[PDB]
Amino acid sequence: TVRWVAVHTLAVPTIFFLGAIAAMQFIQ
Amino acid sequence: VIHSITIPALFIAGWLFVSTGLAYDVFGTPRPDSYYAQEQRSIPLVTDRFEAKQQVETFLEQL
Amino acid sequence: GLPWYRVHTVLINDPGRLIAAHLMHTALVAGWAGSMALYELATFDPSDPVLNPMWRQGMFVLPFMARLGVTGSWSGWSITGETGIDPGFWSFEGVALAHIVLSGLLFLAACWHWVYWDLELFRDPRTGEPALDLPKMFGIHLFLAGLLCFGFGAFHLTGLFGPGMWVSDPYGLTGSVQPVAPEWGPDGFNPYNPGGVVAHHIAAGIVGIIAGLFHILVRPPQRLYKALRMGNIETVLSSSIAAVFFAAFVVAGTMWYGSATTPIELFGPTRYQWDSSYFQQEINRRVQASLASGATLEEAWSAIPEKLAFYDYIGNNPAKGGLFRTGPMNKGDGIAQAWKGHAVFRNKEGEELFVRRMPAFFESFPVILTDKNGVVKADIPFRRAESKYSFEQQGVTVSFYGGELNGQTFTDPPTVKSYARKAIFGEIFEFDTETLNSDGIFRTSPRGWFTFAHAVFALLFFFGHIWHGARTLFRDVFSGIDPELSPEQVEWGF
Amino acid sequence: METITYVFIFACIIALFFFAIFFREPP
Amino acid sequence: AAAAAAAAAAAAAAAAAAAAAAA
Amino acid sequence: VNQLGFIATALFVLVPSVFLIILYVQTESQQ
Amino acid sequence: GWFDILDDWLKRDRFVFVGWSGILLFPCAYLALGGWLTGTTFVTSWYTHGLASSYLEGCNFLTVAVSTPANSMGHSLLLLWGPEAQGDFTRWCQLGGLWTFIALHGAFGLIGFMLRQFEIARLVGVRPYNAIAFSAPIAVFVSVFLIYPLGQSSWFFAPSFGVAAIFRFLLFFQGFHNWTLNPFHMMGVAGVLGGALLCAIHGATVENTLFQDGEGASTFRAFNPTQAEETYSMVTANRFWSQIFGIAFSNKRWLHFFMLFVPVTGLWMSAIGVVGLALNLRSYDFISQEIRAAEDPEFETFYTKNLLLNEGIRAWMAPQDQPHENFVFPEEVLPRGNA
Amino acid sequence: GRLNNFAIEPKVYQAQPWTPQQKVRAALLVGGGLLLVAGLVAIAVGVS
Amino acid sequence: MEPNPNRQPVELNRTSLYLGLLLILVLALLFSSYFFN
Amino acid sequence: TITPSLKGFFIGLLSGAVVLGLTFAVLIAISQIDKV
Amino acid sequence: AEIQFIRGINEEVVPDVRLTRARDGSSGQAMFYFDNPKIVQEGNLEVTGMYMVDEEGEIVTRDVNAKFINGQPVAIEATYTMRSPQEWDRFIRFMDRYAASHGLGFQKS
Amino acid sequence: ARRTWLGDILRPLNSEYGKVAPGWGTTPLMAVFMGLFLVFLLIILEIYNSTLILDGVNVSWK
Ligand code: CLA
Ligand code: CLA
Ligand code: CLA
Ligand code: CLA
Ligand SMILES: CCCCCCCCCCCCCCCC(=O)O[C@H](COC(=O)CCCCCCCCCCCC)CO[C@@H]1O[C@@H](CO)[C@H](O)[C@H](O)[C@@H]1O
Ligand SMILES: CCCCCCCCCCCCCCCC(=O)O[C@H](COC(=O)CCCCCCCCCCCC)CO[C@@H]1O[C@@H](CO)[C@H](O)[C@H](O)[C@@H]1O
Ligand SMILES: CC1=C(/C=C/C(C)=C/C=C/C(C)=C/C=C/C=C(C)/C=C/C=C(C)/C=C/C2=C(C)CCCC2(C)C)C(C)(C)CCC1
Ligand SMILES: CC1=C(/C=C/C(C)=C/C=C/C(C)=C/C=C/C=C(C)/C=C/C=C(C)/C=C/C2=C(C)CCCC2(C)C)C(C)(C)CCC1
Ligand SMILES: CCCCCCCCCCCCO[C@@H]1O[C@H](CO)[C@@H](O[C@H]2O[C@H](CO)[C@@H](O)[C@H](O)[C@H]2O)[C@H](O)[C@H]1O
Ligand SMILES: [Fe+2]
Repeated sequence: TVRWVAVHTLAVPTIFFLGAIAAMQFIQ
Repeated sequence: VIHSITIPALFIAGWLFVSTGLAYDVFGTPRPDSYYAQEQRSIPLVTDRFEAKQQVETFLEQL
Repeated sequence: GLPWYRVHTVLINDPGRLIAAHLMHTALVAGWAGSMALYELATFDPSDPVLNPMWRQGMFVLPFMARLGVTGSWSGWSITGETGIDPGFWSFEGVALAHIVLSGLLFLAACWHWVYWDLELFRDPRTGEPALDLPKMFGIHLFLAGLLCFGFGAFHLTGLFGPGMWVSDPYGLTGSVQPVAPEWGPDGFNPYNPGGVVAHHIAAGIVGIIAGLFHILVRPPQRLYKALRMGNIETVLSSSIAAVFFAAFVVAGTMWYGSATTPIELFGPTRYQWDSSYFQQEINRRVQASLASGATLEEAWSAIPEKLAFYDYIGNNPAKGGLFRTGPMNKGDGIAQAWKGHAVFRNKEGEELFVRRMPAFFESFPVILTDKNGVVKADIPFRRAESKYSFEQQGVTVSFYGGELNGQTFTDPPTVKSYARKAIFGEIFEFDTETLNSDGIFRTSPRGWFTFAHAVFALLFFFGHIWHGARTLFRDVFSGIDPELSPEQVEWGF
Repeated sequence: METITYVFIFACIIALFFFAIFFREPP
Repeated sequence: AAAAAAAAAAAAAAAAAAAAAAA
Repeated sequence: VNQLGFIATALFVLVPSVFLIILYVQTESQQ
Repeated sequence: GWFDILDDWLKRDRFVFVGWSGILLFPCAYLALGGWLTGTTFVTSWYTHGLASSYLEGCNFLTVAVSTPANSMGHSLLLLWGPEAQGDFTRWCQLGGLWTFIALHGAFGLIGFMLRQFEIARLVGVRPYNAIAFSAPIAVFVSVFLIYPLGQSSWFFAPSFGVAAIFRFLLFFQGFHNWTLNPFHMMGVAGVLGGALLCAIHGATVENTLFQDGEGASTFRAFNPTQAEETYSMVTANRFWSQIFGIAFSNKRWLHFFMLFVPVTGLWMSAIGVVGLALNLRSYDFISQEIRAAEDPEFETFYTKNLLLNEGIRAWMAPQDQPHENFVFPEEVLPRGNA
Repeated sequence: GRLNNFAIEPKVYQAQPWTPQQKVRAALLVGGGLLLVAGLVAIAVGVS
Repeated sequence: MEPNPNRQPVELNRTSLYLGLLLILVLALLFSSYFFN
Repeated sequence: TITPSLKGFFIGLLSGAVVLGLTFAVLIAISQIDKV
Repeated sequence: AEIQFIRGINEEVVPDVRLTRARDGSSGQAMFYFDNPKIVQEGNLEVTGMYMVDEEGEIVTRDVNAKFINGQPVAIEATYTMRSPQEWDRFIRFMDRYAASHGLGFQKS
Repeated sequence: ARRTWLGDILRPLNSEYGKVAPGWGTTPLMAVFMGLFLVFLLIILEIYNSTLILDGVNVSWK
């Protein structure tokens, strides 16, 4: 309802994608 | 003001997406052992338009 | 005081001199149409419609006359090529002189409207200012446009009072002007169905008449009158430039991809008929259906007409062109004369070889001869590269079935190299390089010039829409004077 | 005729540079 | 067969006048 | 080689320049 | 009750402005940027191009790309509910539908951003010259990413939304189109280079001919939409450049209209050139130069050397950049300079 | 110094409730147009 | 009677003349090669 | 008849209409709440 | 009965105003001329328009441009249009409430 | 001004110069008709693009 979506639509897949990218270095 | 409900559970949500091997199944990316088939050196390029989905799932039984 | 890019804006406040400028612009467009028709009537060769049609000669205005029904001229030929008919008055020359005398009449009316500019029709009786009733004007203009849309569709294209339109077969072999019936149903939205065009002008004429009567009787609401700035003449120009660049993008699309309104007997083949190998599959299907009925290769390949093989050549598709390669296609590679035949290549053991065809994205393509599987057997090396699969080590011959060369086998390797270099282009034709002084460099169709010119014009008219909508809605900051205050203002002091 | 068209356009450009630097419009 | 268009002119041409007058 | 390509270059030089020159010597007479 | 409450809520003052244009901009812009990030993180290019172009396949920032669809798709829109993928998100990510997702969303997000510029200028009450200057990247996006594949075979010949895929696109236009020889391209280069040159000279001379250097520097009240244009002297800069270059501005309005004018025109002319190159109507060759090359074989300019380099780019990049054609070029037909 | 030119818009006033004079002309518009379109679908049948 | 009071004059100063002549001359120098081919 | 393509077009039209109605319904409700 | 440039801060310099009216008593703005206001000196904030607060609401004038001499702002000239008599009487009411409290001439021509 | 014959015949049409309907008028009818035209334009584009294949509609030269 406020500008709190800026953290719920831009920080949540950012932290998810940095977790995916940090998992991606430990392959093979 | 302060917000520490769940930061690092999202990091494990991102880690278990790749490490378990779920992202290869969700986004359709082939596994690094699973590029080619066991006998042929061909690249499975989609040659049709309305048979393209059946072409990709026809290729994915060769693995 | 006005700059050079603002001199036409003196017609904003006077509806009669704007009529004079619009009448002059229309006199200019009709004079170009008559002049273009006369210049194309001068330099036309109607002596061979098989291998020298009007899309090969660079005729641009000729197909839009012949698409709606103008066949034949006063000199005694036809577009279909029967060399004697009586078309009446409505020849190519008849409609050219009609647009010439129409251009003269619109110039005389532009001169009258420029001299007698101040009428009672353009002023209000209360104030002294000139004012136009635009929300109404759109109703009378939409009623007239829908009336002429319904009249043109329901009477011309049905052939109830008129000729038809151009209708052809799927391969452009037998095509003339025939009356076509309107297609009600889902097949009318197929773009290659000519019945949908007729059904479209009947239906859209009825909807245009209904909506023109709607504006002639219903005033606009106050909210979008002040929002869309009606009463300004420039919002009309904004939204008209929007509709006209939408329409120019639509006609560039239906020109390039092809439809029932842009047939290949008038405008030429498309690049997607080469990219799918559209005529080669039909040529092969016709050869196989002749071969199934007890025929030789010569009798099967000799029954194929030269027009169907002329559609199977890379010099006819419009994506093999240049931007400054000017003029017709007959300046590009010469006037075609005859089909040589089907070049069949062997490999000294009897194995048939197939020349790899040139795709449109290449200005030059290497000659490569393959098998049925795709194994490269022979080729021509680049300039002086070590030739392992060369035409003399592999022993390549060439045989010509059908056409001009029937059953002639050529074995000497420069002639086989020359025929393979021509056989990367599709079917091989005999070209009169002289009498136009033709270069070897391919030119493009009227299809390509139409699509180029109106994609560029639609892109520039998008910027014209941005500039005019910004000038319309931001009038009070671009001028300095708010439009909703009366200009006869005094002062008070404080 | 082909070369001298290029040299004529280039020489008119240099003459425009001379008329633009020294015959400039006063404020 | 049936005179559909033949008599349609009368119902389509007379309508035009109605608009023109009331205009 | 174009014979009429030189006319295009001369018509491209002359026609807007004649417009600008007429506009300038016509604005110096009464601006 | 219905409409003016929503209109007064959207045009209200906030951290970010979200007008009527924000409802078109922010979902389209957010989904285009997010589709690019989830395509370069996870989505391969193996079934369309035959390449590995994601971080999941072990690529860096330079070699990831959300690649174009396959050539057999044509100019299909590739909707998720469409007849090609049929709701399958795996097959939609594999067939290249993320490219059409990002391209159509970038189109409607650019539409919404220029509507946002018109809306903010209609609020602040200024002339909307920023939305007229934003007509040039929109025309470049429409001529390159939309009109160029729609004039070509399919969506496959388009920029594939990466860094190295963009470099492949530049080499493809050099090899197959001779796009450096196009005059519309040359006006584009001259517009961009003159804009950067105008940017540096203007910054260098406003920072030099300041009214108060540092000695009696009474720091006056500065407003941001003047873009600090009170602080320097026009007369000192005109006196400098009339003696250095022999030509200089005397308007603060015509100088800044010139800075608006030069790279927007440059970018609009290169849009016209790429719209011509959609139909392969390029500026490849000079015809009398080809006739002079065919007349004597000891004639060589830099243009005829460039044509052999474009021939080399074409015949060596063509079996891998276009793998749907199945080009089998032997080593004997490939152009070498020692041949 | 450079001059410009813009459009003089007419004064915005709301539409009044009509009279017989304009009501009967709106009626002879609508009743003309309905039988006009009723003839046009008959011509649309007779050409199909 | 009234001669349509709207005929505002056209200005084109000398620096506009120089800029337009530079535009036309460098456009002809750019496109001359392609017109001559 | 109803094709798979036509039915998938219906799925896409209903999901677009939903998203377009849901965005304006959320914006209308949030604008009616914060009514100052 | 005040004039603000930055909502919260008030303008303590009385502006030179030149009211104008159409002959049909329908439209008419008011060219303001603030001669050396306090917003011109310091502040370092950002003006979002001329805010004219009152007791019957508020009148906003977005047309607000400042005049500079040799790098120094000296005068802020704003103009507000009316386009309707229901805002004209609101502006004359806000003017009577302002000229009662600060002292202004109203030398009608 | 000149009171010509066609100025007196074509006058009732240039007579209401700024006459507006009050309020919102027919804007919801215009909005649902614009939505119908958008769905129409979509159908026609997805028929030409062949991403909406119909029974008996073969989008080719046949
Ligand atoms: C929609 C417009 C249109 C189209 C598609 C065509 C198409 C065609 N015409 Mg027709 N024609 C037209 C309008 C058009 N014409 C007009 C207006 C005239 C009067 C001049 C003619 C007169 C004409 C003649 C006399 C002939 C043709 C012929 C032809 C054919 C060859 C065209 C060619 O070589 O172009 C070449 C096109 C170019 C080289 C592109 C020009 C690009 C310009 C110069 C770019 C300008 C850039 C600009 C200055 C930059 C400004 C920058 C600034 C803003 C900063 C082709 C079928 C030829 C033919 O075969 O007839 C039988 C022929 O002889 N035409
Ligand atoms: C129906 C289409 C149309 C119409 C009627 C207008 C009309 C107008 N324009 Mg708009 N405009 C349009 C489309 C149109 N424009 C398009 C497509 C663009 C982008 C190219 C523009 C970009 C534009 C700008 C940037 C400006 C206008 C301005 C104007 C006004 C003054 C024009 C003038 O005095 O030029 C005088 C023009 C000349 C003396 C010479 C122009 C010579 C050109 C560049 C080359 C020759 C063109 C050739 C003769 C025409 C063939 C055209 C055909 C191929 C399309 C006038 C209201 C001006 C304005 O708003 O004034 C307040 C203004 O600044 N227009
Ligand atoms: C960069 C794009 C752009 C921009 C910034 C503008 C800006 C403007 N337009 Mg133009 N316009 C455009 C493109 C644009 N327009 C296009 C492509 C058309 C269609 C031809 C129009 C048609 C048009 C008209 C007829 C009018 C304007 C007007 C205006 C002005 C007021 C705002 C408005 O009406 O917006 C219009 C809104 C938009 C452009 C947003 C459209 C968003 C659509 C509905 C999204 C559709 C999504 C789609 C269904 C998804 C499916 C995709 C499919 C491929 C699968 C302003 C100058 C008005 C004006 O000039 O007033 C003085 C005016 O009368 N516009
Ligand atoms: C049964 C009744 C009937 C029938 C059979 C038809 C049949 C047809 N109509 Mg018609 N129509 C009708 C009733 C009918 N209509 C009615 C009642 C109206 C309302 C007045 C219309 C209004 C209408 C329009 C507005 C159009 C048609 C078109 C068509 C054709 C569609 C095939 C085609 O080539 O599209 C090709 C065109 C498209 C597929 C539309 C493309 C839409 C674009 C993509 C929108 C965005 C454009 C924007 C500027 C951005 C482009 C960006 C780009 C540069 C990348 C076909 C002849 C189309 C036509 O004229 O084709 C030549 C067309 O544009 N009709
Ligand atoms: C009043 C101001 C005048 C200013 C002049 C400026 C001219 C600029 C354009 C010059 C064109 C080339 C001239 C040299 C070659 C020649 O002459 O081409 C001509 C075609 O031109 C033409 O058909 C002109 C029409 C071009 C329409 C094509 C679409 C343009 C869309 C606009 C896009 C804008 C970005 C005719 O072709 C010739 O004539 C042919 C026989 O008819 C022969 O093949 C010849 O070899 C030769 O090709
Ligand atoms: C061989 C290929 C060559 C290609 C061309 C290369 C030259 C390009 C130069 C720059 C272009 C113009 C940029 C400024 C625009 C402008 O507007 O400068 C104007 C002078 O313009 C002009 O006089 C146009 C003529 C340009 C002459 C360039 C001479 C360069 C000197 C070379 C020798 C150096 C020792 C003057 O400024 C303005 O002039 C008026 C414009 O309306 C107004 O009064 C303004 O307020 C303002 O004063
Ligand atoms: C008086 C009169 C008359 C006559 C008339 C006439 C004879 C007319 C003519 C007219 C004409 C004869 C016209 C013409 C026109 C033309 C035009 C109008 C053209 C234009 C062009 C253009 C516009 C172009 C452009 C361009 C160029 C330059 C090139 C390239 C491309 C472009 C596009 C860029 C008569 C006796 C009958 C009777 C009545 C009266
Ligand atoms: C496609 C699609 C979609 C969408 C989705 C989305 C929208 C997503 C999003 C996503 C996102 C939104 C993501 C994000 C991401 C982010 C990231 C990925 C980031 C990263 C970062 C980094 C990596 C950092 C770096 C750095 C720098 C910058 C410098 C310094 C150093 C460092 C390292 C720190 C949907 C499902 C709807 C539908 C279907 C389709
Ligand atoms: C400080 C700078 C000094 C620069 C010195 C040079 C400046 C002037 C150069 C102008 C170019 C004229 O150059 C002259 O052009 C003509 C073409 O018209 C050439 O002529 C050449 O082409 C013509 C075609 O027209 C042929 O008929 C001829 O056989 C061939 O020699 C001349 O060989 C050359 O002498
Ligand atoms: Fe600056």
